[PDB]
Amino acid sequence: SQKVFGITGPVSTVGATAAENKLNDSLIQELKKEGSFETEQETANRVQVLKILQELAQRFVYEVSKKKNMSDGMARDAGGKIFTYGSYRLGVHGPGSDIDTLVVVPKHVTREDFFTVFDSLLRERKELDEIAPVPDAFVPIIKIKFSGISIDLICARLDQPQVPLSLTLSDKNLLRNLDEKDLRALNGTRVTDEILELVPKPNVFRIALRAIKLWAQRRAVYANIFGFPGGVAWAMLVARICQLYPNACSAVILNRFFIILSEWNWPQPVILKPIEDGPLQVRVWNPKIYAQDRSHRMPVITPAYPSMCATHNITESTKKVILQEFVRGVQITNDIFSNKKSWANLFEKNDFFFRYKFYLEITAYTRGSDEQHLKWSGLVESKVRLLVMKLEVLAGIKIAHPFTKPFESSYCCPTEDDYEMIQDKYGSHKTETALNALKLVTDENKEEESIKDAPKAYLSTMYIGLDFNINKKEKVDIHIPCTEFVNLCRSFNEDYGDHKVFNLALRFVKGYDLPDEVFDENEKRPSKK
Amino acid sequence: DLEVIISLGPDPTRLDAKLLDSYS
Repeated sequence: SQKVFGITGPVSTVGATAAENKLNDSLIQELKKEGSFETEQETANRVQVLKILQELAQRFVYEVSKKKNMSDGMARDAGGKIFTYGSYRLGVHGPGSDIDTLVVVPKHVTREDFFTVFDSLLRERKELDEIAPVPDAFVPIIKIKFSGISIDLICARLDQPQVPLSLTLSDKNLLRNLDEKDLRALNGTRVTDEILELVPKPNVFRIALRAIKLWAQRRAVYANIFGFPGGVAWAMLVARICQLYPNACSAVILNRFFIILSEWNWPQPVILKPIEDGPLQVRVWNPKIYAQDRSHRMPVITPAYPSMCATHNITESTKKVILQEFVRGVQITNDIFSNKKSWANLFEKNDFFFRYKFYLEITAYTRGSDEQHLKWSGLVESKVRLLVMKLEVLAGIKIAHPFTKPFESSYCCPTEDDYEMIQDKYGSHKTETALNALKLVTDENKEEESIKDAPKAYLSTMYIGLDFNINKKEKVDIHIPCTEFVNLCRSFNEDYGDHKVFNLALRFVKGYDLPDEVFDENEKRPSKK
Repeated sequence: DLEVIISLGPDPTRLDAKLLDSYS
């Protein structure tokens, strides 16, 4: 009831002034200019797509229930229901945004049914242009594009005979007798549903969140895999501030959001309500019981039972960046509120590739199918974080800052020799021009009877910016951490040791000698100081 | 000109994973 004001009640209950609303109006307007919002039309399409999927979910269940020899009535009554979660469910999605979707089915519908029956029902539709089923994923999923709109579909199987249209997923007992995959599948929806019910004024929250997502992206502090808060974390952080200021407008919320998160007594958790127990043998976030939990540095806790920490990955170095960025938020928003800066300023692109003197490139190379490369580089990427952690503990390392995005390229690679060379010359601007000799495969140039044919080599590169501690005279030695990292890129139940195909290289590089790929059309690379 | 060692190879600023065992 008072749940909407969070665990300490409001900080202030005073509503917005006119001067505040004007600055809110210009925010929404900046958000519009920046293309946060899709038109009413493309939202209308989204709604219609889910309708069709809702119809198909009901059909799916109906058909399976007929196969188990229920009557017509019982098959209909068995129901089946579509829920959204993540960005779309929250009202913060953008023009290109995927809809994260969950199909809920009664006890007698398996996921083997989902990957056969539901799959073939999807294939029947004219609106279906692409479908990628991935049964053996950590969460089993079907990725589709439907009427140009991207949908991610997951399946949850309840311990219940029927899933009526009226079903909401908020009751704890919906979790009884579920296996871990099903348990996991329910969580996304229950979490985002609860955030929505834990917020005083949802439209105010929606706008504040749109602002935070843009900022986080542009300031390069949005990437879970690399040790920054992802979407749900940011959503919950924004939700927390909304509770402290129930009547504030979004402009004000952003202001108070940067001040409070920058003065937060970190590692004390941000929580949207008191963490709860339940009847199940499932791990709840609990720093008292679990050493892992205790080591979280900026914990942001999901509210749906099993409460979990949505920022496990944050490292000492990423917390430093996040905190700098909040402190920057504090100065810019106060300036906006003083008529001295615009919102455009807050959303100014980061300058990661100008801010340090040295960088550590980490490159995954593949000479093979792009499916092989996806796998190989996906593996390498997931460890970058672990490298950050080994480096950041070292005496001479002031910070190890991972950038939040890989740099992808690919070349036609007719021979083994071309492949040695790509490996040799790539990554330094001194030698980078050597690979113009090899046709650079372009997002805009993929003539299938020429380019999309030749044996191709793929590169993915992550960058860690470095700051050293140096009034001391010595060679800074970081080979152990780099070597340990390499050995972490270990072939689990698949092999990457055939260097004729996969490779891994790290390279230490001075700022001025950074690869071109790293600078935009409008950026001029730095030079020898 | 700061010296930073990331590998024990011929080029201390370059670590190629397949050569790792041939360095040390």
